[PDB]
Amino acid sequence: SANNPWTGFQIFLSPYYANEVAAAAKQITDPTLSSKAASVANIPTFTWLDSVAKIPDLGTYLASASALGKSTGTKQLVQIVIYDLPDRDCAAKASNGEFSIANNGQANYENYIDQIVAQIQQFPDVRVVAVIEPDSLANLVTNLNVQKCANAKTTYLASVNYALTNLAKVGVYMYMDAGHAGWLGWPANLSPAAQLFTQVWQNAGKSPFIKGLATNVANYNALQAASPDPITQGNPNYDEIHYINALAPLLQQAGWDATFIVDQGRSGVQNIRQQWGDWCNIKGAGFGTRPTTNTGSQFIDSIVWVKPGGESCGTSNSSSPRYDSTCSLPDAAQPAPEAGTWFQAYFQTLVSAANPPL
Ligand SMILES: *[C@@H]1O[C@H](CO)[C@@H](O[C@@H]2O[C@H](CO)[C@@H](O)[C@H](O)[C@H]2NC(C)=O)[C@H](O)[C@H]1NC(C)=O
Repeated sequence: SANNPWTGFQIFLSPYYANEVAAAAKQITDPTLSSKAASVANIPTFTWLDSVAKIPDLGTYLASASALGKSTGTKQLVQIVIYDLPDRDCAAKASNGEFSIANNGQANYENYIDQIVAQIQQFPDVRVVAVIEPDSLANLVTNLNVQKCANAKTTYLASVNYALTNLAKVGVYMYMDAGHAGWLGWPANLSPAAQLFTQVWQNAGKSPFIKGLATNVANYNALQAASPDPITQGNPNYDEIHYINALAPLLQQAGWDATFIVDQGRSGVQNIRQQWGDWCNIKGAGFGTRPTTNTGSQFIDSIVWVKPGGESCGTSNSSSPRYDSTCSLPDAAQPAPEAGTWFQAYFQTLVSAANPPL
């Protein structure tokens, strides 16, 4: 559209990912591979606010971005993921979300949003782009027979509403998570998906700050595949461009000229999955297309790196309180540490298998 949130801005680079990557590169013994790894700290990623404990970090990033913009004569942009719904990840075998619907989950989540708004309010010279709640609304399309998801439906809808409505008041550009081509891109899922996302957009007042949708977050799909991944059989929308090309007109018909961002951070290697639903620490993944607004699609504002490659998706240790058995599948890299903690061997392969090369 006319207003691409990224145009004319310099993206603030995550210091947390930068620190993880710096510590990782010096453990990589091959000196040319190590230097390639270190340059990954120069590639913009999204910062995940997956708990209230991450909110002070947001404050420091906004303040640092503000000072960097003044130091360099630029306008800075901070990239965040809103990821703390009560009863988070309702269809998963395990979730790490700190809030529960049974224990004031909605009110606690609204306080989490309020604390994020109170930080953003203080730095109006910094632009913020937020991905809204991966692995949430997409469950309300296809997973309503999971009892945890059926029970969470009204809370997901109310809490996402609260996030959209209140982040809009401080001017945050927002992309609702919308799964990926293998989830909502199935032709039969397109209309129910469009209906849900449009209703959410309406409930939040159709704010122009609700730009559209984020796809392939933390996943591995191609944006544009040379040949369909065997896991996609039965779905004519076998990559993200097919999915977005099919969904975007349905949103436009409802009055919402929605645009998209697409995670490609771990999309460099295709055809590495046994089944499309396999999502955890998929073995052999490589860093993919670097973030850019040169997307080739009228519908896509940016290719992005939302999931930071090298942070684990989940432990493969079946004795952990947080164990998700998806993370022990044959196509899952093992042994894997706890979700969010650094997974050095996985990072090294992301670097070695990067396509385009680093
Ligand atoms: C796999 O998970 C279990 C439990 O989460 C870990 O075993 C516990 O580890 C803690 C800290 O080392 C100890 O206090 C407990 O006594 C252990 N309980 C049992 C039954 O062993 C286990 O260490 C984890 N394995 C790995 C590689 O992380």
